[PDB]
Amino acid sequence: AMLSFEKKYRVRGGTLIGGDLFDFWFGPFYVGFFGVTTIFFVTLGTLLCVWGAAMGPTWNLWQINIAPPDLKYGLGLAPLREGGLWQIITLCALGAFGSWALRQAEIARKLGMGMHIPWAYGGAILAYTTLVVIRPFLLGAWGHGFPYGIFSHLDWVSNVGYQYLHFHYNPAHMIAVTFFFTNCLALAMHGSLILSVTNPPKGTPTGTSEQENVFFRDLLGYSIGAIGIHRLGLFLAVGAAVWSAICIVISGPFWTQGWPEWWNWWLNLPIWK
Amino acid sequence: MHRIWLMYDPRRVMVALVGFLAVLALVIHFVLLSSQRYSWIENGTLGADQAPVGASAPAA
Amino acid sequence: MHRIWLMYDPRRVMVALVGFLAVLALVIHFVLLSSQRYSWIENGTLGADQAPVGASAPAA
Amino acid sequence: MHRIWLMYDPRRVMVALVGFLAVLALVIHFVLLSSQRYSWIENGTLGADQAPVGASAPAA
Amino acid sequence: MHRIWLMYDPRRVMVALVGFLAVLALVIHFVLLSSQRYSWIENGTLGADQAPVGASAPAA
Amino acid sequence: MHRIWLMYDPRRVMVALVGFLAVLALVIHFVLLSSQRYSWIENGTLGADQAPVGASAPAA
Amino acid sequence: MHRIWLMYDPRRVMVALVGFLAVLALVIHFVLLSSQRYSWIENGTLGADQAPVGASAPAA
Amino acid sequence: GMTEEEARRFHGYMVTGTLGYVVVASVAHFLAWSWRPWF
Amino acid sequence: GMTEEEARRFHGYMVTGTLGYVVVASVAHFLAWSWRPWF
Amino acid sequence: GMTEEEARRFHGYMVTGTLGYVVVASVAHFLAWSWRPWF
Amino acid sequence: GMTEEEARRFHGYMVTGTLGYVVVASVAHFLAWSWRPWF
Amino acid sequence: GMTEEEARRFHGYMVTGTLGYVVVASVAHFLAWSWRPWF
Amino acid sequence: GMTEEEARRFHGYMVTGTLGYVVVASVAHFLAWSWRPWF
Amino acid sequence: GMTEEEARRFHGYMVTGTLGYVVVASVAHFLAWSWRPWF
Amino acid sequence: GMTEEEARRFHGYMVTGTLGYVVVASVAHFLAWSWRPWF
Amino acid sequence: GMTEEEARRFHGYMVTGTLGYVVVASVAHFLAWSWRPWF
Amino acid sequence: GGMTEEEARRFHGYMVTGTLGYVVVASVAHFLAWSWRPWF
Amino acid sequence: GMTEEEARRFHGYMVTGTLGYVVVASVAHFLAWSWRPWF
Amino acid sequence: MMEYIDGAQIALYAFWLFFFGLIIYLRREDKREGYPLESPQGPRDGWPKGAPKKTYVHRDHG
Amino acid sequence: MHRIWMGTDPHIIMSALGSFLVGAVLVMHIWAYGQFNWPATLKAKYATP
Amino acid sequence: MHRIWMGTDPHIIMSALGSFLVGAVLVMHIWAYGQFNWPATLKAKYATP
Amino acid sequence: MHRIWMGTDPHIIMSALGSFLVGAVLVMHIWAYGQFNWPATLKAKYATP
Amino acid sequence: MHRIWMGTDPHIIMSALGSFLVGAVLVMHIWAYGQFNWPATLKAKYATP
Ligand SMILES: CCCCCCCCCCCCCC(=O)OC[C@H](COP(=O)(O)OCC(O)COP(=O)(O)OC[C@@H](COC(=O)CCCCCCCCCCCCC)OC(=O)CCCCCCCCCCCCC)OC(=O)CCCCCCCCCCCCC
Ligand SMILES: CCCCCCCCCCCCCC(=O)OC[C@H](COP(=O)(O)OCC(O)COP(=O)(O)OC[C@@H](COC(=O)CCCCCCCCCCCCC)OC(=O)CCCCCCCCCCCCC)OC(=O)CCCCCCCCCCCCC
Ligand code: BCL
Ligand SMILES: COC(C)(C)C/C=C/C(C)=C/C=C/C(C=O)=C/C=C/C(C)=C/C=C/C=C(C)/C=C/C=C(\C)CC/C=C(C)/C=C/C=C(\C)C(=O)O
Ligand SMILES: COC(C)(C)C/C=C/C(C)=C/C=C/C(C=O)=C/C=C/C(C)=C/C=C/C=C(C)/C=C/C=C(\C)CC/C=C(C)/C=C/C=C(\C)C(=O)O
Ligand SMILES: COC(C)(C)C/C=C/C(C)=C/C=C/C(C=O)=C/C=C/C(C)=C/C=C/C=C(C)/C=C/C=C(\C)CC/C=C(C)/C=C/C=C(\C)C(=O)O
Ligand SMILES: COC(C)(C)C/C=C/C(C)=C/C=C/C(C=O)=C/C=C/C(C)=C/C=C/C=C(C)/C=C/C=C(\C)CC/C=C(C)/C=C/C=C(\C)C(=O)O
Ligand SMILES: COC(C)(C)C/C=C/C(C)=C/C=C/C(C=O)=C/C=C/C(C)=C/C=C/C=C(C)/C=C/C=C(\C)CC/C=C(C)/C=C/C=C(\C)C(=O)O
Ligand SMILES: COC(C)(C)C/C=C/C(C)=C/C=C/C(C=O)=C/C=C/C(C)=C/C=C/C=C(C)/C=C/C=C(\C)CC/C=C(C)/C=C/C=C(\C)C(=O)O
Ligand SMILES: COC(C)(C)C/C=C/C(C)=C/C=C/C(C=O)=C/C=C/C(C)=C/C=C/C=C(C)/C=C/C=C(\C)CC/C=C(C)/C=C/C=C(\C)C(=O)O
Ligand SMILES: CCCCCCCCCCCCO[C@@H]1O[C@H](CO)[C@@H](O[C@H]2O[C@H](CO)[C@@H](O)[C@H](O)[C@H]2O)[C@H](O)[C@H]1O
Ligand SMILES: CCCCCCCCCCCCO[C@@H]1O[C@H](CO)[C@@H](O[C@H]2O[C@H](CO)[C@@H](O)[C@H](O)[C@H]2O)[C@H](O)[C@H]1O
Repeated sequence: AMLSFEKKYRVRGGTLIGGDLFDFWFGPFYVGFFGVTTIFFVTLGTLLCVWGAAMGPTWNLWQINIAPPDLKYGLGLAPLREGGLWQIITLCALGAFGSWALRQAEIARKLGMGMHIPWAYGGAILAYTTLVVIRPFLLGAWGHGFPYGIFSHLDWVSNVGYQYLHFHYNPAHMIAVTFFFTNCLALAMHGSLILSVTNPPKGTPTGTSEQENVFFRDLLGYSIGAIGIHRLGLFLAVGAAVWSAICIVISGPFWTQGWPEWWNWWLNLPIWK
Repeated sequence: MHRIWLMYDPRRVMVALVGFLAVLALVIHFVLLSSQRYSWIENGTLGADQAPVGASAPAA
Repeated sequence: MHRIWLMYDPRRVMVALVGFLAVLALVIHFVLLSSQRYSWIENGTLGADQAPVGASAPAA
Repeated sequence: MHRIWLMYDPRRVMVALVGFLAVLALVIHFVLLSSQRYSWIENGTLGADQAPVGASAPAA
Repeated sequence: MHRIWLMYDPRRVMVALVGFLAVLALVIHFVLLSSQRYSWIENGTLGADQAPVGASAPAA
Repeated sequence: MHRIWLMYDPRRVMVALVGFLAVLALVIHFVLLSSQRYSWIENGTLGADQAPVGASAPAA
Repeated sequence: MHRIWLMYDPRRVMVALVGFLAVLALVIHFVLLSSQRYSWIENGTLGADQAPVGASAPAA
Repeated sequence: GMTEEEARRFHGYMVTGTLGYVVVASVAHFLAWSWRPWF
Repeated sequence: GMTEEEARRFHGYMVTGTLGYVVVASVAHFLAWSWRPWF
Repeated sequence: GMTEEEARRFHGYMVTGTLGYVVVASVAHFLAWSWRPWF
Repeated sequence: GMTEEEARRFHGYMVTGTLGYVVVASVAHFLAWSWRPWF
Repeated sequence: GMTEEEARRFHGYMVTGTLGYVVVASVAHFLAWSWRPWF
Repeated sequence: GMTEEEARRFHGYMVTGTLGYVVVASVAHFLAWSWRPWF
Repeated sequence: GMTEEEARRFHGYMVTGTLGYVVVASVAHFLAWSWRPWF
Repeated sequence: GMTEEEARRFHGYMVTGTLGYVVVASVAHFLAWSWRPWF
Repeated sequence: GMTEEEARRFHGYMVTGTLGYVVVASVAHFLAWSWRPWF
Repeated sequence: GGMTEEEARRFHGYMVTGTLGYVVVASVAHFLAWSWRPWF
Repeated sequence: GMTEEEARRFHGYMVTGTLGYVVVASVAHFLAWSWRPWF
Repeated sequence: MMEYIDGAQIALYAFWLFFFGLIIYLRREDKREGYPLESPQGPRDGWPKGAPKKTYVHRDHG
Repeated sequence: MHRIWMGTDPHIIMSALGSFLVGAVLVMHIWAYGQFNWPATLKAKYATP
Repeated sequence: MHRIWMGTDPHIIMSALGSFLVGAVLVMHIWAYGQFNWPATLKAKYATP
Repeated sequence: MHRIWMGTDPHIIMSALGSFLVGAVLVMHIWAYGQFNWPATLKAKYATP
Repeated sequence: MHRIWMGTDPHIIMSALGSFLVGAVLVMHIWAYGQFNWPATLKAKYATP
């Protein structure tokens, strides 16, 4: 099925790889070559996750836990029942996420859109790749990755934080948190403003960009304007993921002590040492 | 009975059916393979008298 | 009662009914398979006298 | 009484009602199944005087 | 009194009323179900002389 | 005094009044239900001389 | 004195006053209810000679 | 909205439903009271 | 939207179906009570 | 908006409803006081 | 939409499918019951 | 906005409302003082 | 969409294929049962 | 609602029914008193 | 709804049905009383 | 609301019903006083 | 919609007949049950 | 609101009702004094 | 005296019922444009059925 | 006295009155069973030891 | 005295009075049951020892 | 008296009446089976020592 | 009396009545088997020690 205006947009062309070969739709979905590789990796990864659940102690969704190998295996593939399965699933994940971003690029090219969406998603892929590839590689063992399990990965997050005694004191983490919180505030204001001009109280005329601009300017003192708020929301949301990648990659590979004692440089500035 | 295919496009039903049957079969095989009694890759050569059985209620 | 098919498109109702029954059946089977008494893949071969029973109120 | 069906569309009310009864029934069954006294899948075969009962007022 | 239906659309009021009553009933039931005195699923059969009572003594 | 209603839309006043009274009624009931003396669900059957009381100024 | 209502719209001032009085009253009740001497929901029935009094100068 | 006629006849059912509801609730409370008094 | 005669025809099905459902549920409580009374 | 004579009619209902509510609440406090006096 | 003769015709199959389904479920429950009763 | 005579009419009710409120508060304070003095 | 003649032709393949699949599955359960019965 | 003619006729049945109900109840209380006096 | 002609005719069967029901129950109670007298 | 003419009929019955209520209440108290004097 | 007066007339006669037969057979069954295992 | 003519009638009844209430309360106090003197 | 049922669990299912209600509402709002869908078998609505297309009152002059 | 029914719907009255009487009767029986020790004496007459 | 009724609806009058009478009578009876020890003496008369 | 039926659909009347009877009769039988100790005495006759 | 069937379809009537009888008869049999100790006495005849 198609939207009432959709058919004239369903042209050939805009692919990166494969040409006409996969240039077709399946229901709502665009396929393409990277659609085919997406489904391959998604399917292989998901079934290996189900296999991980089957050989683990429970089918309880919250408790399934496919763990990485012991650190002793270093950068090798471990035995599959001893964490090698987590490694194969990680390759499927990297393939699925990369295929998704390239399929987004093919869709955007077909619609004559800018490449903003694929690159914005690249921010999230960077954080995932930091957690399971880059940081474990810098530490010299794949066993530093997080386990695949809805709550067991939260146990990993807890323990990694307390490896540095007081992870709130990590300076890149403070920035990352500030971006996440500021993003959520900005999203609530942008949503509210557009809705409040487009859905005014009954019997009021539809609002305008001028009213939105005036109100916003009483909130922050300055006008952000229409393109400015979308630049800001993109800067905040993607910057949050980039600073997250920074805050975790410096924890271990570069800083090994507790995070509170990193702040010793501030106490010893020569003006007040 | 055949008028069901006037109501539904058979070309769509066969997609839905194959999808459903594929997932269902994978579910049932993985459920059995996770069991103790039917973990046939490790224990399939055991005779039915030798295969695991879950715990009884104790009598008292 | 056939005019329920004039209130509602039967093509839509049947997809919703098939969806509902599939989810319900899987829920009930997974509830039973999680139980002790009806963990039938492990203990299905036990007699009805041998199957687990949940504990009673203790006598005074 | 029937003029309610002019204020509300019976197509919407009937689907709202089905959804409400579905949710309510599932809530009551799962609340009972989680109790001790009415966990019928484990303990349904117990007689009424054998079934669990919550503790009395304390006595001293 | 009926001017209330001229100030407010009865269609809007009826939804708010049923919403209020449904929430209020569910709140009161689960508050009682969470109590010791009125946890009727486990202890409904006890009879009023041996149903729990909250602690008396202001002193002594 | 009635000219106060020329300033305020009565259609708004009633909503604000009901909102205020509902929140106030709920607050006071939960304040009491949090207390020792007026936890009526658990201890409502105690007589007035057996209900809890707060600590007096010391003299012992 | 009435000309203050020419400078300030009474439909604003009345609402501001009612809000101010509501929050002030709520604060003072909350301060008293939190105190030892005036926690009237628990200790209201104590006589004035029995109600708590805060300390003293330790003047030997 | 609706006429004063419509509003006034709607009010008759609304009052009658309310009365019916209070009646069932009152019996429910007296059953609950005789089962397990709260005062 | 319905004419009043359509609303009246619907109403009688809706009432009958409700009362039918309540009758079946009444038997279900009769059975459940016979197996394990909650009071 | 609202006219002078509507505002008057509304006021009479509003006053009656307010004082009626306070009378019911007064009886509720009389019952509460008889059950467990707070002073 | 449907014509009422089509609605009449479809209902007959729907009832028969519902009956056939309930029958198979009834045998399934009686097999389950005789294997391992739940009351 | 109000006229001066419209304001001067409102002022009469405002003063009476304020006096009534202060009177009720005074009786409340005197009850409270007789129950448990704060000085 | 399809002609009713085309619906009849497809129904023939569809019923036959469905039953053939169920026949193969019934033999698979015969073999599985013979190897390790679940009741 | 009812005209006076409907009301006048309705009232005769309403009064008769109320009388009949009280007559039956008076027998019931006579029998009840004979069985277990309550004063 | 029903005309008076229907209502008058419906009433006759409704009374007849009720009296049949009360008569059957009267025999039921007479048998029950002879079997296990409850006073 | 009501004319004075409607009000004058209604007042006649209202007084009569109030008086009758007091008379029955007076008998009820005389019986109660005979049974358990409260002063 | 539904039975006319004369369809209802035909239906009722069979409905009465079926009910009577069912009650008759159940009466026989209860006499056999009573003589087999009396319940009062 | 109430005219000067209406106010004159209303006053006479308000005075009558107040005096009646005071008379009944005078009997109540005389009875109370004879039962339990308070000075 | 219910051991398994506790207030945090009760609250969580209260939220789930609201949240699944909210997703339905949002998916109705999402269909005010582009629906009903075109299909070789005629129009399709998806589920839930969409809310109707809004018409917007423009500022009368300025 | 009949003029009070004027303007009402006779079905509304019979619904209200019917509702009240079912409620009142049910309450009076639930109360009466507590006070009169019946059917408790009936149950004790036929209870098995 | 009858002119007090003129602005009213007689069904509101009987509704309000009826609600007051129901309320007052119930309060009076439940109070009176507390003070007079009836039906408690009735219950004690037929109670099983 | 028959004039009370005029506004009504007789199928609604028969549905409401029949449903009331099914409810009332089921309650009365549960209640009676408890008070009269039957079928409990019946079950005690035909039981295996 | 036949007029009660007017405006009803014979098939909905027989569907509902047949559904009722199936339900009622199964309830009565399962109940009766519990009271009369049959088929339990039949089983005990042919059971193996
Ligand atoms: C539990 C945690 C609580 C924790 C406590 C949390 C409390 C939080 C409260 C937040 C309430 C927000 C409500 C709101 O914003 O409304 C918009 C309006 C601004 O809009 P506006 O357009 O400029 O308003 C003026 C006017 O044009 C509005 O007209 P409108 O037609 O829209 O109607 C709105 C009015 C309706 O009118 C009235 O209610 C006044 C009627 C006066 C009648 C007087 C009696 C005379 C007749 C006699 C018979 C009369 C018969 C009745 O309603 C409103 O919307 C506001 C209602 C009052 C809000 C009270 C807020 C306090 C609530 C406390 C709740 C405590 C808990 C129960 O502004 C306000 O109402 C201001 C609210 C009051 C703020 C006061 C400042 C606080 C200072 C605190 C200092 C404390 C230390 C000293
Ligand atoms: C954690 C907190 C935050 C968590 C935050 C999570 C937010 C999730 C929001 C998005 C969820 C909805 C996605 C969606 O609408 O997809 C379109 C599809 C179809 O409707 P349509 O698009 O309007 O119409 C097209 C269709 O009618 C005809 O299209 P065509 O002929 O071309 O293609 C064939 C059909 C076949 O239909 C399907 O395959 C539908 C299968 C949908 C399964 C997934 C449901 C997930 C529900 C999640 C909510 C919740 C469920 C409990 O159409 C299609 O092929 C459409 C493919 C759509 C693929 C969507 C995949 C979304 C997966 C999301 C998984 C999320 C996991 C969290 O919609 C549906 O099938 C129905 C969805 C109804 C909304 C969910 C409301 C659930 C409320 C609770 C249950 C209500 C029971 C009555
Ligand atoms: C248009 C048809 C009417 C109707 C007309 C009748 C008639 C006529 C009779 C009953 C009777 C009864 N009805 Mg009714 N009844 C209706 C709807 C209901 C509903 C409901 C949820 O809507 C319920 C719970 C009942 C309940 C009852 C029982 C108390 C009783 C017998 C069992 C029965 O009906 O089983 C559930 C079955 C159904 C709901 C199907 C419809 C009724 C069936 C077809 C009645 C067949 C038996 C009847 C005795 C045959 C008449 C000829 C006899 C020789 C006298 N009816 C519909 C709306 N009902 C009988 C009675 O009063 O016994 C004391 C009776 O004579
Ligand atoms: C933990 O303990 C805590 C919780 C803290 C303790 C404290 C609790 C508190 C404070 C509780 C407060 C409760 C409260 C306060 O007021 C509760 C108020 C309850 C109320 C008012 C209930 C009202 C119910 C009314 C009903 C059901 C009406 C039904 C009407 C029907 C069916 C008819 C509809 C119309 C029809 C059919 C005709 C259409 C005709 C049309 C269209 C036409 O004719 O045109
Ligand atoms: C915690 O609690 C827990 C543990 C979970 C426990 C509690 C569980 C609960 C609450 C369960 C509730 C269950 C329930 C409640 O209602 C269940 C209700 C179930 C229902 C209604 C099932 C109905 C099934 C009907 C079927 C299968 C019909 C099939 C029809 C077919 C095949 C024919 C189709 C038509 C054709 C072929 C003709 C085309 C002609 C055409 C087009 C023409 O002619 O044009
Ligand atoms: C930490 O310290 C802690 C512990 C907290 C201790 C310290 C506490 C402190 C510092 C407290 C300070 C308190 C204070 C300071 O000022 C308190 C000041 C209080 C005041 C001013 C109260 C005033 C109340 C006035 C009222 C209620 C008026 C009502 C008016 C009414 C009803 C009439 C409305 C108009 C009508 C009807 C006419 C319409 C006609 C119209 C429209 C027409 O005619 O047109
Ligand atoms: C234990 O402790 C506590 C609880 C405290 C103890 C205290 C308890 C107390 C205080 C009890 C008080 C009870 C009470 C009063 O006060 C009780 C009052 C009861 C009453 C009023 C009963 C009245 C019954 C009337 C009936 C059955 C009428 C039936 C009429 C029929 C069948 C005719 C139908 C046809 C009509 C009408 C019109 C046809 C014509 C038409 C349509 C036309 O012609 O158009
Ligand atoms: C704990 O101890 C504490 C509690 C502290 C102790 C203290 C308790 C106190 C202080 C109690 C005070 C109680 C009290 C007073 O103060 C109680 C007052 C009671 C009163 C007033 C009762 C009045 C009853 C009146 C009745 C029944 C009227 C019936 C009228 C009927 C039927 C006719 C209706 C109208 C018709 C027919 C005309 C139709 C229209 C027509 C013709 C037309 O329109 O034309
Ligand atoms: C254990 O404890 C508890 C559970 C408490 C104990 C139990 C207690 C109770 C209270 C039980 C109650 C049971 C009961 C009632 O009260 C039971 C009532 C049973 C009834 C009503 C049975 C009726 C059966 C009727 C039958 C079989 C009719 C068949 C008719 C046929 C075949 C003809 C079909 C139509 C034709 C041929 C015409 C077509 C013409 C057409 C179309 C044309 O001409 O156009
Ligand atoms: C314990 O310690 C502390 C508490 C400290 C101790 C101290 C306590 C103190 C200080 C108490 C003071 C009490 C007091 C005063 O001082 C109390 C004052 C009481 C008074 C005044 C009572 C008055 C009652 C009046 C009544 C009942 C009137 C009824 C009127 C009726 C029926 C007629 C209605 C109108 C009509 C017919 C006209 C319509 C015509 C119209 C419209 C027309 O004609 O147009
Ligand atoms: C255990 C199950 C108990 C019964 C379950 C409830 C369903 C009973 C259905 C069979 C009994 C007859 O039920 C009755 O059917 C008729 C039509 O046939 C419905 O009648 C409906 O359609 C007819 C026209 O056909 C209209 O005139 C009528 O106003 C309308 O209500 C009734 O509303 C319903 O009361
Ligand atoms: C809507 C229809 C169905 C509603 C079903 C919901 C329950 C309604 C119950 C109302 C009647 C209660 O009836 C009451 O049942 C109890 C069940 O313990 C009987 O109790 C007695 O008999 C039962 C029989 O098994 C014994 O187990 C029990 O020890 C004994 O006390 C009471 O003597 C009877 O008074």
